[PDB]
Formats: sequence, C-alpha cells, structure tokens
Amino acid sequence: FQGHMQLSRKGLDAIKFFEGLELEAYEDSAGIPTIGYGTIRIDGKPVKMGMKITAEQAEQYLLADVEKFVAAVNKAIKVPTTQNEFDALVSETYNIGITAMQDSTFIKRHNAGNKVGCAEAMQWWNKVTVKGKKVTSNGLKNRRRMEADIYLDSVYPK
Repeated sequence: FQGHMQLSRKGLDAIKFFEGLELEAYEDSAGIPTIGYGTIRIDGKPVKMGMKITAEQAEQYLLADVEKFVAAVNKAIKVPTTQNEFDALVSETYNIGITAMQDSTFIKRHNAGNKVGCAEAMQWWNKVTVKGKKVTSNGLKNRRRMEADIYLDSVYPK
C-alpha cells in the first residue's frame, strides 16, 4: 500500500498553531531569517530581512513547504491510516525531517498496527543539539504531546 492522502484543514491549522505567525521577517535563535508560519525559503529562494508578507502569502508558503513532507509520509505508511493519524505524522515529520521519520520507531509501530506504541515513540523526538550536546526542549515536549493527541484521539490544538 502507498498513500495518496492530503493534510486536512484541521491538520494545516495544527501546523500553523505549532509554528506561530509573523508577517515581518525575523532572525530565529539559530540566526536564520524566518517569516510567516516558520518559512525560511520562498519559491526556492531564502527569506530576507526587511520582508513583509500578508497572512494569505504566509498560508501559500506553508502549503508549498509541507508538500514534500505529505509526499514522504504517504510513501512511508504501509497500512490504512485515519485522517488524524496522517495529520499527526505529517506535523511531526515537518519538524523532525524526512530521514528521521523514515528510520523512526514510531513509523515502524504505526505500520505494525501498534497505535499506542506509535504515540509513545512519537514523543521520543524532544531533543535539540545545543553547543554539541543533546538538550531536552520543553517546547518540543509540548508539541509532541499535542501531536500524540491528534494521532490517538483526533483532538487538535486550540
């Protein structure tokens, strides 16, 4: 089985919620110019300081950004998958990246029908590298618990 699922409206709303929104470019904590819903590239080109966009543009850029992540989750899933399970897996993959999702325990458990196990293993992805050392991010712990709620219970953030 290969996926042809799409991110739902509720799934896009959840990724928006996790990213936050700025209409003026800002330099993130790592020094990368960022705009909209966590966008760092627009139509293949970097975000630039001083740029201002509309909320409509921000949604357009986020839709373009998430497309390859939707594709990758479709290709990684080997079993029938509910819309909320798909939304959660795309949200998490959008944060951890394609390679991390592909080789993850959570995707193995999803493909074995072990939903509870998948929700547990999803939440292992809470570390960030700081000064060459892996540090637990409280922000990521929060995002992981909200993505597990989408995956298991179809309960989306507000």
